[PDB]
Amino acid sequence: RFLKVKNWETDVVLTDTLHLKSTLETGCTEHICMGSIMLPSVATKDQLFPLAKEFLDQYYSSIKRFGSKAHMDRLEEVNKEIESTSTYQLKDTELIYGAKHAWRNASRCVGRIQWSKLQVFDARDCTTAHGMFNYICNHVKYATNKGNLRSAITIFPQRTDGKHDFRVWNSQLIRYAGYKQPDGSTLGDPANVQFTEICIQQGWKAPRGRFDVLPLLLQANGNDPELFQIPPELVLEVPIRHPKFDWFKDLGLKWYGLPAVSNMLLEIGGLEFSACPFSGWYMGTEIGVRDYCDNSRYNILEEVAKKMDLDMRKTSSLWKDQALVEINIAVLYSFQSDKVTIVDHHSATESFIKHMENEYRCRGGCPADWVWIVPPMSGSITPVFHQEMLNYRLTPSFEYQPDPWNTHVWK
Amino acid sequence: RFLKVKNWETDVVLTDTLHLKSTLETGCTEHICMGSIMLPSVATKDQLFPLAKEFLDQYYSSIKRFGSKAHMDRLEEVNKEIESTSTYQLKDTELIYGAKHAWRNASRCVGRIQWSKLQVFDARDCTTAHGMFNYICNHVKYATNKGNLRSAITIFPQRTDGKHDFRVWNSQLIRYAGYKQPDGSTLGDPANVQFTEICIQQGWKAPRGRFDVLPLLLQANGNDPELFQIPPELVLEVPIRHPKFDWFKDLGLKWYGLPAVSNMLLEIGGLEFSACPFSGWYMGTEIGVRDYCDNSRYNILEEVAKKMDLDMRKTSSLWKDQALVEINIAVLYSFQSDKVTIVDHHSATESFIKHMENEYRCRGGCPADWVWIVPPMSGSITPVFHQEMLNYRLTPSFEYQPDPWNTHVWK
Ligand code: HEM
Ligand code: HEM
Ligand SMILES: CN(C)CCc1cc(F)c(F)c(CCc2cc(C(F)F)cc(N)n2)c1
Ligand SMILES: CN(C)CCc1cc(F)c(F)c(CCc2cc(C(F)F)cc(N)n2)c1
Ligand SMILES: C[C@H](O)[C@H](O)[C@H]1CNc2nc(N)[nH]c(=O)c2N1
Ligand SMILES: C[C@H](O)[C@H](O)[C@H]1CNc2nc(N)[nH]c(=O)c2N1
Ligand SMILES: [Zn+2]
Repeated sequence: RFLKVKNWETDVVLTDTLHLKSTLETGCTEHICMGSIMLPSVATKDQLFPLAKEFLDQYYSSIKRFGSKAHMDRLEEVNKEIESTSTYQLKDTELIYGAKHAWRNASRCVGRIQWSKLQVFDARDCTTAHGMFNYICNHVKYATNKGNLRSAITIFPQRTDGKHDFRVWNSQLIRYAGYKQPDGSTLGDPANVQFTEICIQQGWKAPRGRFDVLPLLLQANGNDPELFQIPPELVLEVPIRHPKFDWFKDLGLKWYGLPAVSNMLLEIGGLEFSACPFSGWYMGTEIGVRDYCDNSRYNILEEVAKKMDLDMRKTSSLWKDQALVEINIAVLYSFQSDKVTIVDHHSATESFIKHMENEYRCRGGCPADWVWIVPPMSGSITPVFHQEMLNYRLTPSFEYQPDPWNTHVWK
Repeated sequence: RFLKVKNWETDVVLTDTLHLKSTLETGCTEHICMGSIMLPSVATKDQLFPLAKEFLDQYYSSIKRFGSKAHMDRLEEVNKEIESTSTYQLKDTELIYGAKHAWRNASRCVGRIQWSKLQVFDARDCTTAHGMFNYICNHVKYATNKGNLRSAITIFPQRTDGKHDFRVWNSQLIRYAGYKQPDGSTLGDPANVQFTEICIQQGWKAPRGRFDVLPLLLQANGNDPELFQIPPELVLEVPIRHPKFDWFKDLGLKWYGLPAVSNMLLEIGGLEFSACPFSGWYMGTEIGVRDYCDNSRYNILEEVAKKMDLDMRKTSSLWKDQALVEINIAVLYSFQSDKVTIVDHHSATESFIKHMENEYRCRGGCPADWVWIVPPMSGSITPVFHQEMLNYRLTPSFEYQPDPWNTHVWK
């Protein structure tokens, strides 16, 4: 019941007891492991109070005030409010604690060594999509910090009934558009082709090019979502050049500095925050490997290998691999030269092992999803490849949610 | 109960019903996924007959003779023999069927597209370590086929009581020795340092160099294991050169052509075969990435990067990654130029997806362990990265077993 995980590079053994506190379910059974399924799968007042009590019990235990009167009263105070309202409201300090621990508990996130330094923006007084725009703009400006990126999250009002939901319809705050061509090909980011068409459907005048920063599509309190263009001065972008190959600039590649996921759901003491955009900084491989070299994304291995003069006839020339390393040297070099925060998969994975050691000592474990933690290139020359990881679901948490354009009853 | 797995590169969906036939347990629960734990964890006559019946029921169903008289008699015949002997003996055709399906069911094996073309050598009449040597020698010669490698397995007598076990103490038939130095460093393969010392303890005159092919250490019917040197003409080796870098030959690297695991246990209808060395051919990354570049193995990224003239000061120069690709181009190129069978991770992973499609149609699924299937470099530019895989344990199977030098009551 007190499980051991081993590092097979260093022979370090850590003991996990935190998984005992785990509540949610993983999708796996004794007879089938679903560790590689990508997206495994109202709320009544009866369900709400154990979840609030559970959350408050760990909140007061963390500020070294577990079981005191100020605890019990808050416990009673929330009990009474759930009786009277069939929901309840977090104190500001509980919101900050909750959001930081949703990130701390995100088993697929390799960046969690920084989980305690998260800037929480309370947008729970917001009522209009224009207000969301204003908040998201302030978030972007703050998080970007002129390239000295800072972790942040902005938390819009919690779900109530379920038909009054705040949603950022964008999957990320800053994403490049994707347009299907007449000849079937795709310009820009193929991932966003559908969302790009939703913005056009709502009146976005697309500059039909490569790296067109999409507009924000914001839904307030269940209403129809509204388009807003982020002031370009707030969208920090990095032109991608190589420290050796001067033809690399002529590729005309660039990326945005700020990774900021906006489609996920934050759960805190049973309260659901449907719009909670959060941002950090990139690990290079997210751009260099997946964004640029996924077959169904920008898919630039072809052109980079052509310009590298590579034996592209055979599979075993490893021309794909060789061009992949150059592309990731270039992403990292471009970001660093522009003083835009970025971490390489070697630095980030070493930090995660050091993070894991901290969490096993002062917390009893660290839920971790190996499938997502190991980088998409050079896996085994990073320390996380050789690290056994227990995956389990703790709360507060970030959860997936349906895309709003399947759920939303339009007008 | 009829689960779906998706490919996120191609949007192909397959439906798994084979997991219903699964019997063993995975280590995961509804509350904790152990998909990244490396080694998760006598036999009575009551337990034996359901396992025999289960196996025979699928054997006759596969030669299109399920439930016939020849089935029922074999069923009765094995029932009677388990009553009378508290164990039983497989027909030759059942041994071949069993061994092929142990490989077919090996969820961590990416090479399984070839599972039906396995050459099974029945060594169940063997009685002495000298006899094992003779059989293993014939296996090596056959499997090597002068570089045109052929899949094979040699099956020594099944376990009976448990103190009369046949064991190949070697983890693989052909492995390089590893010697700890006076200054603490390691010459050769650090993985084998302990086993290398066991061979010296038993009288092996080590040529204390790099790539010293270890001797076979063979235990027959529970007796003390005996040393045998494989005739060097049977050990096919590949000197590693690069198609560009002529200094690469001066690295003095080489590897053996034949991967042949010898420490695992084959389970067929409840019968345990403790010595069942099996061989195929290498995927390049096994050598180029793990053998050569694991920190706790040969660990040659340092020297290769030095000779490549690489910015080794910073982590984010990706000098490790860049040297890793060159090393794997070289392994592949050297093997192919010598006409020694080898597959690149691009060819092998594409074959495994094609293998998966075959198994989902004509079998209802394919147990697969993503953590092991995805190659240790360039993961996401291979199709298996984007393939959801269900892992579950089917039988016949290859299982891990304790190393014999912890179990063996010596003389
Ligand atoms: C500070 C720098 C950060 C880095 C370097 C980082 C890195 C990563 C990476 C590489 C992934 C893999 C998922 C993918 O490849 O798309 C990931 C996932 C994730 N990140 Fe982090 N991240 C950072 C900050 C944050 C912050 C501030 C939050 C929340 C406040 C967060 C929440 C998450 C979540 C919830 C996931 C998992 C999504 C899922 O469950 O599928 N990250 N991160
Ligand atoms: C024919 C060419 C073959 C190729 C290219 C191949 C490739 C691989 C690779 C890359 C692994 C990953 C494990 C590691 O990295 O050490 C593996 C595992 C494995 N292979 Fe295959 N293999 C082949 C043939 C065979 C054969 C003939 C058998 C049995 C008769 C077999 C049985 C296994 C088993 C049981 C494992 C998993 C060990 C475990 O459960 O941890 N393989 N294979
Ligand atoms: C399969 N795809 C669609 C999953 C989508 C997806 C969902 C997530 F929750 C998620 F975090 C990511 C990583 C991007 C990312 C986010 C952050 C954070 F600060 F915002 C930092 C960072 N470095 N990278 C991707
Ligand atoms: C963590 N380590 C110690 C696990 C050891 C280990 C156990 C195994 F069963 C296993 F198959 C391997 C792969 C080697 C291999 C084997 C074969 C086959 F034909 F023999 C073919 C191939 N290409 N590669 C490694
Ligand atoms: C099929 C598989 O689950 C899927 O491709 C996963 C694999 N691991 C990943 N890991 C990260 N970090 N990001 C991803 O999108 C994925 N995709
Ligand atoms: C911790 C982790 O389970 C371990 O390092 C695994 C990861 N995946 C692997 N995959 C393969 N093919 N071979 C391995 O040895 C490993 N090692
Ligand atoms: Zn699992």
